[PDB]
Amino acid sequence: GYVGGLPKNVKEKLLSLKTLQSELFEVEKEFQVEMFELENKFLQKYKPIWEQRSRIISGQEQPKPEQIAKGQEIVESLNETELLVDEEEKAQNDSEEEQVKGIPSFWLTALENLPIVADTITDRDAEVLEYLQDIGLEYLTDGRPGFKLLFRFDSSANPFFTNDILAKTYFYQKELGYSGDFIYDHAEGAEISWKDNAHNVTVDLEMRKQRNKTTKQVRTIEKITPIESFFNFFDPPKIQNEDQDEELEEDLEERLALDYSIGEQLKDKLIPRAVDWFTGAAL
Amino acid sequence: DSGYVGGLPKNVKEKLLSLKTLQSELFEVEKEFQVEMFELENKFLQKYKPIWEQRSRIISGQEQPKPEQIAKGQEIVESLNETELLVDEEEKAQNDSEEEQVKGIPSFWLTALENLPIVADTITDRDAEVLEYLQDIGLEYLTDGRPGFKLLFRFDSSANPFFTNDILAKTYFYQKELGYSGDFIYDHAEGAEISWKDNAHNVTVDLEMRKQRNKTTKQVRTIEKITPIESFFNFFDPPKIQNEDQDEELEEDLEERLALDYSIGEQLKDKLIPRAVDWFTGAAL
Amino acid sequence: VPTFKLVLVGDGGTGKTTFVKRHLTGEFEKKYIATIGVEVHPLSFYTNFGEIKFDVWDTAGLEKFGGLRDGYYINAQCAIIMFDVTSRITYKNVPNWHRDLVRVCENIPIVLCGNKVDVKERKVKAKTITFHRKKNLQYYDISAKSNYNFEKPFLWLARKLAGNPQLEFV
Amino acid sequence: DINELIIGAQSADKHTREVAETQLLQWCDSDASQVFKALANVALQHEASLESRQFALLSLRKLITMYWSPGFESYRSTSNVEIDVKDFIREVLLKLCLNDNENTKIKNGASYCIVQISAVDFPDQWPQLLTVIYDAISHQHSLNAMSLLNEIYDDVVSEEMFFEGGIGLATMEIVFKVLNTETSTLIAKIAALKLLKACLLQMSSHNEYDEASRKSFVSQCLATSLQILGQLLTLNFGNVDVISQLKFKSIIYENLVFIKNDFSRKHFSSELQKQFKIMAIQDLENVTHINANVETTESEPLLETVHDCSIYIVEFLTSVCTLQFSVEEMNKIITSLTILCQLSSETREIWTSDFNTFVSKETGLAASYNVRDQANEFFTSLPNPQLSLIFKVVSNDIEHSTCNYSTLESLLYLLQCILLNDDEITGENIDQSLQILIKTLENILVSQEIPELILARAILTIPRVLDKFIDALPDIKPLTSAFLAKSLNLALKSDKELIKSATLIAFTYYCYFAELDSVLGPEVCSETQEKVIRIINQVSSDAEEDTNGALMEVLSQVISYNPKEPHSRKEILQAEFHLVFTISSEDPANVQVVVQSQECLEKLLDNINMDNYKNYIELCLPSFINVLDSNNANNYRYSPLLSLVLEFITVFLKKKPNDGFLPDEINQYLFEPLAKVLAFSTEDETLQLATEAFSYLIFNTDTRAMEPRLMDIMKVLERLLSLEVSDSAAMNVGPLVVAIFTRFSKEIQPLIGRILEAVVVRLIKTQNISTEQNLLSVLCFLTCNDPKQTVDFLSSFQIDNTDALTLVMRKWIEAFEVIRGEKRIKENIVALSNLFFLNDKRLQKVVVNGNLIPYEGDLIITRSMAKKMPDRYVQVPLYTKIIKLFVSELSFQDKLKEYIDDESVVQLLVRFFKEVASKDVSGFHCIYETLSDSERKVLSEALL
Amino acid sequence: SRSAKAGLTFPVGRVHRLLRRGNYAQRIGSGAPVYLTAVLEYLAAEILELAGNAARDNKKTRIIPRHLQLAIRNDDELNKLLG
Amino acid sequence: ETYSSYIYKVLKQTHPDTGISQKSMSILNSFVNDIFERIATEASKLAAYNKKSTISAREIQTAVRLILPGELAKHAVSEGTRAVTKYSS
Ligand SMILES: Nc1nc2c(ncn2[C@@H]2O[C@H](COP(=O)(O)OP(=O)(O)OP(=O)(O)O)[C@@H](O)[C@H]2O)c(=O)[nH]1
Ligand SMILES: [Mg+2]
Repeated sequence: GYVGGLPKNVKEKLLSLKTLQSELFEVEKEFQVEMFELENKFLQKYKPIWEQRSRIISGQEQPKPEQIAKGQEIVESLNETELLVDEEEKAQNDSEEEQVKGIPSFWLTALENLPIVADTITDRDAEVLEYLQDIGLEYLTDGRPGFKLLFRFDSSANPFFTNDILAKTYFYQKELGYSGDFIYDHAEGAEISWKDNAHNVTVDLEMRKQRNKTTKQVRTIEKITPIESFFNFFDPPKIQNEDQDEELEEDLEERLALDYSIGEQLKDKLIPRAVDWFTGAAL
Repeated sequence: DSGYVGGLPKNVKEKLLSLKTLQSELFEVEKEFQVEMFELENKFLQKYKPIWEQRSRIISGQEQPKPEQIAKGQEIVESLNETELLVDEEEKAQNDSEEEQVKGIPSFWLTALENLPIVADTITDRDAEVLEYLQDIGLEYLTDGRPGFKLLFRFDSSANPFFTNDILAKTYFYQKELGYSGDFIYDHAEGAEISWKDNAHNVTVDLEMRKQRNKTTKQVRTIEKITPIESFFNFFDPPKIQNEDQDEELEEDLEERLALDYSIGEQLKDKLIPRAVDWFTGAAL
Repeated sequence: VPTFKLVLVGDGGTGKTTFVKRHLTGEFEKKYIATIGVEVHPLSFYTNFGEIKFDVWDTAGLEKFGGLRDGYYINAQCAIIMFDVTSRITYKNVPNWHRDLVRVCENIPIVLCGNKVDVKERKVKAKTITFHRKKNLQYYDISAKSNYNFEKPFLWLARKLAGNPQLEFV
Repeated sequence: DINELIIGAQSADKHTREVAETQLLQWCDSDASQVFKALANVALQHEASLESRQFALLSLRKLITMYWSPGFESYRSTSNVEIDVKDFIREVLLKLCLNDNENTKIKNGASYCIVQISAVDFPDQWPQLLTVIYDAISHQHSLNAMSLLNEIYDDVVSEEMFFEGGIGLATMEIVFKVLNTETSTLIAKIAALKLLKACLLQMSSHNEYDEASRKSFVSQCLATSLQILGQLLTLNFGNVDVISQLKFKSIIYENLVFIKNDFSRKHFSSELQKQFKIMAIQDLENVTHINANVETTESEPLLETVHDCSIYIVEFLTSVCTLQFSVEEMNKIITSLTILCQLSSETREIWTSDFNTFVSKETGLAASYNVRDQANEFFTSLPNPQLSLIFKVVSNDIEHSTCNYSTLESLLYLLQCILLNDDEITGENIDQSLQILIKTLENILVSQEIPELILARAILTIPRVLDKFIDALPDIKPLTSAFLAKSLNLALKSDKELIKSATLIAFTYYCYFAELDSVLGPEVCSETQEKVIRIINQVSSDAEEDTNGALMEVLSQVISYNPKEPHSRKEILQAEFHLVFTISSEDPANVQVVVQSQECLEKLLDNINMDNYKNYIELCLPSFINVLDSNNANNYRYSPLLSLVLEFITVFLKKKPNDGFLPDEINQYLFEPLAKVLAFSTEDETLQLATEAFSYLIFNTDTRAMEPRLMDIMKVLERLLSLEVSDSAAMNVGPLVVAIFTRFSKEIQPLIGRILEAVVVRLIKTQNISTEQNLLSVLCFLTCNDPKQTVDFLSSFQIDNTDALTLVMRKWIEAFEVIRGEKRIKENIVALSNLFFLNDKRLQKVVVNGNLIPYEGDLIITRSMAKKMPDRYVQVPLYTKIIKLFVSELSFQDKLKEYIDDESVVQLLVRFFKEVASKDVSGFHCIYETLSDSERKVLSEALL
Repeated sequence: SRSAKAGLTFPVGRVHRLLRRGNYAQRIGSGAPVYLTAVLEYLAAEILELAGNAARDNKKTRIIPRHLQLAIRNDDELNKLLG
Repeated sequence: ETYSSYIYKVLKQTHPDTGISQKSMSILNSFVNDIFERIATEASKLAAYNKKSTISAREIQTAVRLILPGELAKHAVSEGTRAVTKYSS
């Protein structure tokens, strides 16, 4: 206020400061570009490890004795003596061990140990996610910035939907959000091709066979009613803001806050740290 | 669930051990990622230095705006809302001789700091007296030696009556290993010994002096007392550890002081200097 | 006895209520209580040629209290517009009050009074007082404490309404 | 239902009016639409009395603001007003406003409502309004529609919607079309010219830098308006409806002056200025000849309207007065003005009957403004080449009209207006014309046939002739002397008050353009003063309105010529004082008379000397005492002359106290009435002035002469502390108590309890802060005098039958937390030292509740909250709290005693602690045990 | 914090800084701001109390500036303090 | 200037049920700052009158007493003394 009330030397100097600030903003845009290049470069390194651990969890790949031992030193140093092997466990025969290829409910347990996302999981969701095979992440390079999440399910043995891979996308605004970071903007996701409404865990099913009292026709009814589930992660809030969606936009903003918290939790903790969360040591 | 963990077969147990190994390898990859980010951040600091230098010259009055920069500032003002900067007719009637009687921005860095939420609460009026002579705040990244970032506070010895140091600096250090989340974790900090002109001008202690014909010891002696006091310049000379006292007393000391010190340093380095103009005007809030 | 409706109108705080109160009882009043709505006070003057009587409608000068204010002007036969010489805003409010009076009753005689002249701090003077010269309405400088020009507005109005320029009060 | 409401709400009786209004607002809150529609029906029906219809429209206008749309700042909720009812009311209001059948009161009410509705709706939500208005104006020349549009322009149209909105271009097109139609009746052209005035008023808030969309529109509209006005001025209408022709001319010239003043020079070209100048002169001449038709008295307003139109014509000529005037058009102007500036028989009769109105108009304080004032403006404004020519014209016409007693007065007034112009009248033959002018003026003075007003105008205008031409007249001094003497002699011989007052004002002008003393010589100046005071005496018997102010101004001028002391004349000074006193006391409430009597009286007392002080005393003082006694009979109600009297009583007492004490005559005169004023009076200003006067009197009168009235100064102190006076009056005590202690230093001691009782009783009663320290400073001061005597009174004195120490010690030391100011604070330290060193057991042990003990809880205890959690305090003894306060300011500025033994607050109080330690160790140690460690240290380190 | 130590909610530091900006004295007593902070928190308490009183006089829980104004109306000494 | 959160706290402590608008906080804060400035100016007047030239509890109690009406002033002084005592303890 009184800074403006000061003589025009003050206004001209602070105008020069604002010009320099715009120059800082341009340089900071270029800084953001360079960084996004750098996280993309190191995400190309991140991806092999995540794929390898996912293949191990799904049972498509087996560990190696060197990996086993070096994990042994790592566990001994961590003090997490729960993972240690015992002679009683060694007594288990190969036939007993091979009854399950992958780790039973690995990702289920990891998400249950995860603070907030665990609340979204229902019993039917827990049953379904046993068919989850990977969680993948990607960066949006073309056009507007953002990042994408992906999940993999064994649709061949999955009795709930035919979707082999489901992808969820996150978005940021065009210019630099203040404080040098990006602020959220609306997200988009895929639609799940449920095999049937009974197996649709996002829906509760009612079966009715009726003879209409008015028209006296004979009909069989299949009825649908959506319910909350971990796959409400998909079908995200439609748009950031639109004229026809305002009444929806209330819940859209609320669910956007919740979904961005969930996605940030994923991106920071679960994908980079999955084993400790499964074992609960990350708690 | 310990019962479940015991229930896992042996085979799944070596699988989990290998998965822990994969997490560790990801930890080393994160270390390399952080190294690359630190190098590129230092490069961009080098890119930044001239524009901070130019705005510092403007702040001190050493440089005058040139009408291209004036016009660019005006058109930026037209964007958003900064109409405070639009020069009115009354000021154009003024002359440089009248205006240049005050050179630079009065208390630019003082108000910029006191606008910063966490840091302002530490600045007493006695501290604020020195900050009036603050004209520059620079950043330096400890690429050489132990990793960290160093904060620089500059003064004019011929102007300030408090100390003979033109530049006062604060240092932060990180550990050689990354944190669990992948971010850097801190090591004990260090601060410079300010070359105060006199103990009376010292701001971080309180003195008492007195003369006694001491009957108890048959001594006609003079006594001087020095007592450390709370002050922003206690931001320097951060605490250090002595093992026996470290276990009992300095455990709580590191629990409290280090957290506040690191938070203040992070707030300064990130929020303040990159938007020093906005923090000065409060637009960065 | 001829009786006339006089609507005393003018900005709030300016002296309308104490002026009527002193004409009614003779004693000044220091403190300010804002009038709400209107009070009607029947005045009287003893004159040559006989008797003059007024019903004075003292209106609230504050818009928050001017409930149904213009409805008080309906049968007004004369009016006084009072402003205050020490507060220029009350003088700039004058043309609006005059227009409101005219709109309801077009051609009644109006007298404009500058109250509280008995202070050295007057902020508007006869030089700035020009609304009269145009609209041709009489103007007096009065005060309620010192009773300067205390009866002249009523005297002028009674002369105008009775049509008897030799009328004078006793 | 609505009908009895609108009847009751009109009642004068407070009860019925209030109940009807409240029922109306309640009903409108319940269902707005029903009430709105009922009111619209009442306003619509012709069967209702016109008062009811006016009330309906005015109340509806009020109710709209609070129940029509939330766009209003007021919006009384529950406003069920559907688009159905709003459209019905929008219809009804236009049907009322535009109907020629309706009374103008109904049209005005309806327009007043339409203007309110337009406020929130005009350019966007009610588009039919302008369509109907423009249709009516353009196709029917409706006067009602033009008046409604004019109100809309006045109250709701704005700059943005005038220029960028559609309003401006549409209106200007409509107006120009209405003025261009030959068939349009004259009254319609007048209404369209008023609407043009409104459009020009909108356009005036413009600047050369602004948008071209505004700038080009303004330029084109001004060009077209000038063309149309120039074309209109060529029309003639003959004898029919001359009043409307005058109004038509009047509004045309009003528009022309607006365009001339409020717009750039490029919008109203110089050549157009010349053309309109010619037409303006011709219109002036024409308007003069209707003024001969005025003699028919066909309509009474004819003379009034002629003057009103001529005001605007002369104002336009004033605006273009920098244009060159040819000789014949100056002759036309002068002839026309001499016809116009001629006094009416009515004004002539009024001035002859009551000279006070003449004086008020001549001195410039009359409220009226007329064509003679505008002629003054015209001649005052001319530049030199025009002024030097007009002066020759008017002076020549004065010569030829000397035989006529009709036009000569007007010609003299015109010359007067010429001579008030600031420029120098210089020319080839002004010497000759000037000599003839002074000769004819002298003959006007000599002649016995001259009517009153011509003589008065000549008396008033000779000073102006001498003043303007003081360098051209070779013998200015004898001319001035002879003219002044002749005017004064005529005024003395005449029996007309008007000529006397004219001569007094002319004397004021001579005092303005000459130093009378130097030009006349001392004896002639003295005789002039004698004559002037005689005339003032004669005139003053019948002064009213501004005549007292004018007399006081001329008396001020007389006083300024008084000779110096070695030749000063006693009786003229007596006469001057008598006049200033008499004129002032004849009109005591007139503020101008009071202030001018102030300058006059200070001038008289400016020649004051100790060598002649007694004379002034004996001259003035009895009259002032008469004023005091005459206000005493009236109970000292506010009369500002009494105020000025008291002020100059004070300053008169301050003038010559070069002797150690003022002469006892002043005491003998003033003391009784002035005390009679401090007693038996109840007003802030009168007591304030009387107490400053009385305090100054005491401040310089002899104690030995004053000892007899010492009980009277006691009564003054007591009654000024008595609650009969307001606390505002009580605060003035300081100077008076200081004065009495100066002048009764030793005599006051026996009566200090009578001092103490009054000071304490006001103390405990008052909640005014600035008051109580003043009383407490005194109570401090008493103990600095002697704490023993003070306390003996304090212990003996009681309120509510309790010892005053129990009242005083607590309240004084409570307020010692807010007592401030070094000296005052020193007075406290000395006071406490006097107490502490008196050291009676009361001082050792009386509880002064010095320490707070806060009520529990960190919530903030409001006044209401204090009713259930009041704060609490600790009853520490007197010495405890006071020393805490001491050491506290030491902070802001017996083992210790052993080491102590080895003018300013700090120096002052340190000895006290040294003296305390030297005289009461046990108390000092006792207090030490109650002292805090930080205070103990500061006390220690200050002593060390 | 110093406000908590003083038993006050309102900022002692901001009060001290506002006092500093006026340069009202050459050296400042630590009692001045704390005391004043309490005084102004008291004024806030009284004004607010009357404001809630008015809000309920408006039959509701939510105060807006009109209701602050009626609060000032409800207590004449605030009426003369604030105008 | 912003005392918003502390205004909220005082409101709950004096009226837990009550709400308050941001503009109302701005107006209340304006009152607070104006009264602060008048009190501080009177305090500076006192500090100028006496060479002491130091502002502590005393001049503030004086300024509050002079400026605030009696019943407001008494409890304002009460709260000032309460806070000073609580701080000093
Ligand atoms: N000094 C002085 N005070 C005056 C004079 N006339 C009125 N006052 C004071 O001004 C106030 C009179 O205002 P009111 O008559 O109450 O107000 P109003 O003009 O009727 O306006 P509302 O009550 O708002 O309708 C009182 O405080 C009087 O003491 C005057 O001639 N001189
Ligand atoms: Mg009133």
